[PDB]
Amino acid sequence: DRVNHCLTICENIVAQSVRNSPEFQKLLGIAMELFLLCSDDAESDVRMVADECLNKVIKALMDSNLPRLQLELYKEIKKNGAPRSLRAALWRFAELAHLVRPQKCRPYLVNLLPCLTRTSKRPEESVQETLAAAVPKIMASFGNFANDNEIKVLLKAFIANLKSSSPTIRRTAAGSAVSICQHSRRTQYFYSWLLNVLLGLLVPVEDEHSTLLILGVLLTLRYLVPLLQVSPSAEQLVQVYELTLHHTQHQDHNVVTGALELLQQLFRTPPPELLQTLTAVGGIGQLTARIKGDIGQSTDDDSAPLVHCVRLLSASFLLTGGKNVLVPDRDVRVSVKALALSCVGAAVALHPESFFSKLYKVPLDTTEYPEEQYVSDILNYIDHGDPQVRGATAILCGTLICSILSRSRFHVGDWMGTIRTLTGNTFSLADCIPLLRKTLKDESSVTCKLACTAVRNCVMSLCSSSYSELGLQLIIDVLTLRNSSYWLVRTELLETLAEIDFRLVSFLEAKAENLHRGAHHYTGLLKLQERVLNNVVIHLLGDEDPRVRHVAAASLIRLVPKLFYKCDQGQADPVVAVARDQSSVYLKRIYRGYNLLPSITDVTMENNLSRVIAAVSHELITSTTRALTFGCCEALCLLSTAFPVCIWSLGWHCGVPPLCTVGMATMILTLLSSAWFPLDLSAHQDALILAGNLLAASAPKSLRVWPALGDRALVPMVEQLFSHLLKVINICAHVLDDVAPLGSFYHLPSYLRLHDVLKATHANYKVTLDLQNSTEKFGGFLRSALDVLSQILELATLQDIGKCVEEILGYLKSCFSREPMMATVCVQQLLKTLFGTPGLYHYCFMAPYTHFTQALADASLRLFEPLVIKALKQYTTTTCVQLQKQVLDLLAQLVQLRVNYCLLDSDQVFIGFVLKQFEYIEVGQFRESEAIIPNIFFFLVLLSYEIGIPKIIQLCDGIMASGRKAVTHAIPALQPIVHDLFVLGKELETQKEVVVSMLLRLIQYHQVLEMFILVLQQCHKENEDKWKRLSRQIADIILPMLAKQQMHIDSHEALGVLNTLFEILAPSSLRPVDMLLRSMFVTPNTMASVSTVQLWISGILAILRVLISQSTEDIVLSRIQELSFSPYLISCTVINRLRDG
Amino acid sequence: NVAEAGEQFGQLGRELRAQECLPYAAWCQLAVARCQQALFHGPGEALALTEAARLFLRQERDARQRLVCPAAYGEPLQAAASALGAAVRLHLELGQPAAAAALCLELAAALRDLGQPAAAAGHFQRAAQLQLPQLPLAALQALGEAASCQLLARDYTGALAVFTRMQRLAREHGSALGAFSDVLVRCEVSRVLLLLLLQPPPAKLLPEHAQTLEKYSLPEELFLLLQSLVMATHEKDTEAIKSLQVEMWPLLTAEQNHLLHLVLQETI
Amino acid sequence: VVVSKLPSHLHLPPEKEKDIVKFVVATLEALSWHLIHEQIPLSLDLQAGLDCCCLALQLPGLWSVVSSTEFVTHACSLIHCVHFILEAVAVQPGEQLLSNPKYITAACEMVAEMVESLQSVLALGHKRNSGVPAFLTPLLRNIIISLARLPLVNSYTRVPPLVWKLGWSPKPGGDFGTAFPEIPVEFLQEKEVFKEFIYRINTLGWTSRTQFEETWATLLGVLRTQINVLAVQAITSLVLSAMTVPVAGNPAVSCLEQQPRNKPLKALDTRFGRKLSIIRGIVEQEIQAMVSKRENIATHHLYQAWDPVPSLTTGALISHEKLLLQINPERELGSMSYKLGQVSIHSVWLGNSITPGVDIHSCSQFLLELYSRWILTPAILISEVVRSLLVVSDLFTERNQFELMYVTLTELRRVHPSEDEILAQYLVPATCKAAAVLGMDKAVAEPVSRLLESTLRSSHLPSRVGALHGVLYVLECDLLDDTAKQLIPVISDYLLSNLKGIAHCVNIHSQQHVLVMCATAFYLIENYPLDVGPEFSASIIQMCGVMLSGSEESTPSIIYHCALRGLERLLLSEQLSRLDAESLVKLSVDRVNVHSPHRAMAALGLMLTCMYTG
Repeated sequence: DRVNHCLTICENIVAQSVRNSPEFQKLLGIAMELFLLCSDDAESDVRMVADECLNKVIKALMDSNLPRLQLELYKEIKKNGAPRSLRAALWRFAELAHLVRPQKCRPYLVNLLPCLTRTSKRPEESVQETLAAAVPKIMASFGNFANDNEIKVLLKAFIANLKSSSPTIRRTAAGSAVSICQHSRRTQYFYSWLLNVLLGLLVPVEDEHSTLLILGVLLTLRYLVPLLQVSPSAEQLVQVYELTLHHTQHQDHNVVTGALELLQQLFRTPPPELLQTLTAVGGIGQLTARIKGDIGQSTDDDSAPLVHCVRLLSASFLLTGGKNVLVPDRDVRVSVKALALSCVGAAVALHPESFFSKLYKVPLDTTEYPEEQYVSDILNYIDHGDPQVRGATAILCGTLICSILSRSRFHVGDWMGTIRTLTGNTFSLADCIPLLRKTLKDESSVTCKLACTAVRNCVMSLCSSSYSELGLQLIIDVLTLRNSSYWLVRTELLETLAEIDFRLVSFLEAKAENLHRGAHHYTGLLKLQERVLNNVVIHLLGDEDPRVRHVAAASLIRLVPKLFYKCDQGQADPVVAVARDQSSVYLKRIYRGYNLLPSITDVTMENNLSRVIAAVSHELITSTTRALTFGCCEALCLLSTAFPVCIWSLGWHCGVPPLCTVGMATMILTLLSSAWFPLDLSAHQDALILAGNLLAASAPKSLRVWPALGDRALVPMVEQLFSHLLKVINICAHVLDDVAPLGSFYHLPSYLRLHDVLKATHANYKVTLDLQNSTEKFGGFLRSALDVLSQILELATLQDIGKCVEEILGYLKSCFSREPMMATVCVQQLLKTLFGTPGLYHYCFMAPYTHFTQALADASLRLFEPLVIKALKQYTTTTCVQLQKQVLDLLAQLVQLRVNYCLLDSDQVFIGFVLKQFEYIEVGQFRESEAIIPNIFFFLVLLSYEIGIPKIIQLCDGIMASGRKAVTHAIPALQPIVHDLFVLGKELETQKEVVVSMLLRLIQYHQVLEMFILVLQQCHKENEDKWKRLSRQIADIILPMLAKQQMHIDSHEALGVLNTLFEILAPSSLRPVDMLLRSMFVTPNTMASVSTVQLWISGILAILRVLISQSTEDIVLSRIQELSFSPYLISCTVINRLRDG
Repeated sequence: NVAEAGEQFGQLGRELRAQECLPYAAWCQLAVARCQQALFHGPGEALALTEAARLFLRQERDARQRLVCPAAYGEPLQAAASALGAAVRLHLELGQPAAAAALCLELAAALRDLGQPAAAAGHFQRAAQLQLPQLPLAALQALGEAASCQLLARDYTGALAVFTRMQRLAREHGSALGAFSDVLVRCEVSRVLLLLLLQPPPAKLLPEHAQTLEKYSLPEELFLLLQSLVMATHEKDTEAIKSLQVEMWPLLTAEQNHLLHLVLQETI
Repeated sequence: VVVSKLPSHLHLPPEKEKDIVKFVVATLEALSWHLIHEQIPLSLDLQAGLDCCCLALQLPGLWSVVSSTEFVTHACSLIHCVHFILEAVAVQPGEQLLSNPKYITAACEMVAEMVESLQSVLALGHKRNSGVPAFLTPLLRNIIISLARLPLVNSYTRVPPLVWKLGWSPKPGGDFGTAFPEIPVEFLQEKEVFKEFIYRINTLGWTSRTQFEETWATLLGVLRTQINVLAVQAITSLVLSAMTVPVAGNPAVSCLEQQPRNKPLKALDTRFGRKLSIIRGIVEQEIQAMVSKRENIATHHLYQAWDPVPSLTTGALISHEKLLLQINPERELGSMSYKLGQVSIHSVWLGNSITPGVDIHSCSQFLLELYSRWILTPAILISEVVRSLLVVSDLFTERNQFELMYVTLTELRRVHPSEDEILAQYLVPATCKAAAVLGMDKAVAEPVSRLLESTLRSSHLPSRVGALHGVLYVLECDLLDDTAKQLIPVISDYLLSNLKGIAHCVNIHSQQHVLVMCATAFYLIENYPLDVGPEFSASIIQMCGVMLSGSEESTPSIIYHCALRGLERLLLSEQLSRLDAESLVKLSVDRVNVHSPHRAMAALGLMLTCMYTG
């Protein structure tokens, strides 16, 4: 009776549809109270029905009355009563924390933090579990409004729990402390503060420190390590290092695992200053000014600290210093051995010479021990019995070979000669390569996965080295393993092949002679690109796990550009192919579906893409099985999204409109029309994306019923898809309106099963609660359907939609509240239509040199208003960002068309909310102010042609003069200001000079240089005197900026816009070469740092190209001769004292 | 009335699949398809017919692939042939050719998989006739597998006809563009070997064969070795071919090596 | 090859046999050594060595030589060289084929892996096959089958490797290292290990008769319903494994023997017809070198194409040139397999005198007793046991067996419902064949006629195929009653209505329905001319005109050779008149000029035989 009571009360809430009413608010509040009261009984079924009706009323009431719900939730969170009810209300408030407006954020924070400390003090276990789940989402939603002392007292409250005996409360305090300081206000200052506190807890280690607290502080440090990337200094990190090097030899079975976990995750993703002090020769000396022998601590000279680290770790845990013997499992645990091997593996990966060091610095006790051993029996642990040790040594030998072949520049013989002269170990890399081969054929799955990760770390460093033969042997020994009894082994095999460029593999095949035999004297070719592409990846699309099919599609996308099919009309040999690959790196508004550009296009990418689509489509057509059709539709949707069919149109062509191409639309348009394919959505939405792309890619050839299409043989296809799409959307309408059943699916007996599946998945969505989800079937399906309808509707016309606009708008009147991001874009695109709208001398020298010389030769020279009002209210109530951007683009396109502004016929509260957003942008409160602000400014400047432009300039100056980094906020704010003021009387001139002075303030950034290109291109057309004066001003501003290295031209696109500026600059401005040589012959303050050298040389290149192009030779020789430019400017001694200094 | 009977027969078919007998489960799938033909459905009757055909070809695979038995004589081959004929006829009444072509491709693969190549080549050429306007890459792949069938059943002049039809189609749709280059490479090697195998008179010699034998009287080593092989065969020089095959073995696939061995036999 | 059909002065001498098998060892060692230390030998040298080894293991005397204990090293050398050659064609580097000394234990596993390869790699038309160069698949298939019946490995390879997965390992010894005892039956109550065992006894055949009684007793020890139906299929295969004619049980040198239902011809064997037989023998020898399917033939030599029909106690083998038109027209030329019409009731009426190396009599009697106890049970086992008795009923040498067969099948028709088309198609040829061995009396002929008249109106197509085979079996030899022949010409209306409808496009409808349909049609034209009107003969000559005048992908080559062999069978008999012959002459002179070679060849043989009747 109580279960039926809570259920019929939930029904009485959800059946209201009478919102924004005070008695409705009171019954809603008391209903929320009794709902959380239904979840307090000590029984399973009543708690479950309470949980589901509470999640139902939360998610169904999330649209209209949001903050009353969270107000009641906070009012029950403040009670601190039963553990179950507090757990439930707290995790639901954490999941609803990111739906608040930023206006009411600070009262919720100042009301929430004492109860946060109260639940932090709670000793219930699952309360600590939901606390660890709840804190990071809250402080991601609420962090950037808190002052420093509030975060400090929060951190002190969480640090006060680090002495407990339970591991759950320790993990909660650790993860919550790191999660608060990650988001807080100034993350570097809080990192330095927390390192200070957590090392103040471990002031000198020659004391008792309550070893549970040691495990807790090491877990905090393990969480704190990946985030370090006033600043935290290097002495703090070397104190962390000496801490975790002391705490490896403590007598406990848990503190050694915590210490090795910290050390391993420190060596994996290291902080860079600690990295430079660790790889240094003397190292820690410059920072201060089972063991039976002298290892030598990490403060002596002439030996890197990683050498002592590897020596101490290996001599302490996994080796006996008398004989090449395994240490038993009796004294040391085996997960200790696995963690120690991963630690020493990453320590080899940073500095490989440590693996060749003698483990004992002094020869130890020659009477009892005849020989000494090095750290070379570390690779004797493949023969260890336990799995996850042999794979640890597999990963060790893999990263060892990769760190040798990338530490030294592939000069293996000289490097091994230096080491063999220094240290006495006889060791080559073909003594662990057969061991890494032997591990790949082992029985258990975990050692196979670890050996496959070893090949992933190892193989493309191997095959481009002098040991490429063993690299081919490793590729084949991996290739035999596509059919083991695990999904992780399969996805790891298939992720090793997506990091092999087969141009180098084909070169090594053609160069090899007797490796085509291999074992057992085979005869014939060894077609690795065919035995990999056609046999492993397209075949492993036919697995049953969607994990393996999805990662197979990802590996196809990565394997397209590196295939090298034989005898293309571009790259012919393999050596021309690899030379092309390395030369192109080192040496040099319609929807998303279409384009109208001529689009000059690569050739071998067209051949590889046509080959791969021929193979995938051949497997899609003749698929005898079931899962292969989903696995190929995923891969074809992904090959259309990565490689566009409007850009790579000659790749997808299969002669259907032969002579911009349709491609394989017909097979897909059959595949949707069946009755077994739309039963699952996880490939049905992908097939809708592919059908939309393959019908949209034939636009600009075809266009010049559906009279704009122009090609009659294409007409019904679109019709079918278009009709099918409307049917699908009608189904989704009848999901969100609980109504049992042109676009109509009443008589069609296949769509009723679809409606059943959608209703079941929507019930599974309404029962559980998880908001920020990417893999959402029904929402993702509505997104893909509306996306493809938007893409198709650009080909429509008023004769095509003029009898069907009202039912599409009626369908969009319902499905708005589910996913309004890609739902309003359908309204935008529908409103668009309703108003009319090769021989290695060519590749390595000659073609780039003629590009360069041609560059220098050129360088010498009316029903929409309910949905509209609903969208405006949805924008004023939301916090999701892409929704805001899309509503602003809808308003931009609506104001571009000459409509009256009767949408705010009474008030202007919309622009008041816009300026209130400007305020929280300017102080820095807003979480995702980046991708919303240029659309706000574009909307404002589009409004201004009837609010005056100086208000926009004042808001821009308020953003600029007091705010955060300009490359996200300030520059894209100024961009539509510039683009819609220069390109499109005296007051305009004053705004022009104010805007260009604001541009002059920000010259250090290169998008500002793109803006300045637009400036000079517009003013050179108008008047040449103002052009010349402005070029003189920008030249004598910009040249001492280049001289003192204060320009950020580190990017190549930055240097490109700098060179196009010096092309577009007036020649009369650079006509005296005194400033062009005073800013040329400069020396930086310190060229020890890399980016200083890069900015210096990029400035020198940027002026040297002008010295080559714009002026001649005798002029700059006379200009040097009149000045005193000494040739000893950068002597070898000068660079020596600069790299020292 | 009839939907509950269709769901009952489907449940019976799933139960018999779990029991794994499979003539009777496909017979209940024919009952499903007939009950859905009693109403006006379209594709679901085709789905029931195709699943019955999948079960029949699975049972004959279990009776000749997994069990190469001397007593089996192909009863569910005939049953799957009748059911899939009804399925492709329902598709042709509906108007969707690509699905029916996929069904005939499945028939052709299951028929080639038993050691009976002639009807496999016939149904492959039917499935490639059913894909001529729509998907010419599918037509070329069906014709290539048809050529391998007719080369298995030793209708060499049929393989010559289907190879010159493949080169005609890929030239007409190939500007080569992509995989059409792979088609041209395989067809140009096998049409040369299939012209040296059966040496035609100049009366029946189509002008396309005159073009290829004018070109001969694609990778470089293969073009050079095959051009030398045309010269060594029109010379009729034995030791030339005996040393040419040992160099030409890895550059060709299996069936092209079968054609080249047939060339070497019919000059010796 | 040639030693199979020569007189006794030209057979090989017995003293040289050791040297010949040593030469086979030597040429396979030369192939292996040249694969090791150079490039490939050639296609000619490899095909020569493999052909010599296959034919050396095909002969009885040489196989008895290689099965001795003095040459065990030579047999291991053959296994190692053949597995090395097969792994040096289809096994790419870093892959496998599928996913007491030491060399004997290597060789037994070698042969077992090769037999599972024969399941997987070396079958024609397969996907996995596509690396082997397709002129080696019958050769390597026959050499693995003929190698796996060596007494070294036969005790090993009949054990499926699922037993070697489980814990079964006795101690073998038979003067060989591998002389394993027989597999215990408690494992065989699993499904997949019994599937591998029936596969081994299928593709391996048998040996000296003790192995036959061993597998017979264990297969009866098998006798959940999946196990029963698999045991029924295995027992059909095991009883049919003694029907293979020349060496009696080896799948290498043999196939299912067949008896002709067509009579020996009258227009031949005169002073004029012998030259015509010579000319047709040459033209059909070249046709069988072109069109035919090499199931008997394991090499590339074109001069060998034989037929398994014995003399008629079974006598010698008939040479192929003596049987110019004896082969039944239902058979695709050269394919040697079960096709429902292997035995003719002529043969069992005159082989065993009844007119209205293993004892298979006791095996058949036990099968009848077990099946009659199983009939009087789920439907799957019932349908498959009716198929079982339909298959195995060719072995029966007593009329009482067919009498109990007929009464059990009529009772099974009485007790089973009529909504079972699968049991109907397995039932109708068995019932008409049981009627065919006995005399065609009134209470015999009336229910089978009502049965065929009902089952021709079905919706299931192999029910129609079995109906036409029942039509064929009732029209063979029994002098049909004057009331019994009155229910014939409804089948003539069936022949007209289903040859006029598939006149134009033939490949789309079916492949064997139309084939056996016109086969029984030609038998009806031949053996009962006066029963049906001659307008049926004129209409079927015009319908076969629409048959042969079609395009190449309209009427396939098997239908072409079937219809042409049937029309030539009609011409060799003197039953037809002259105007039908003249229409066939104008048909043939129209159809010689088609550009396909073997169609032109057989039409040229037709135009040969047109000008030899007059």
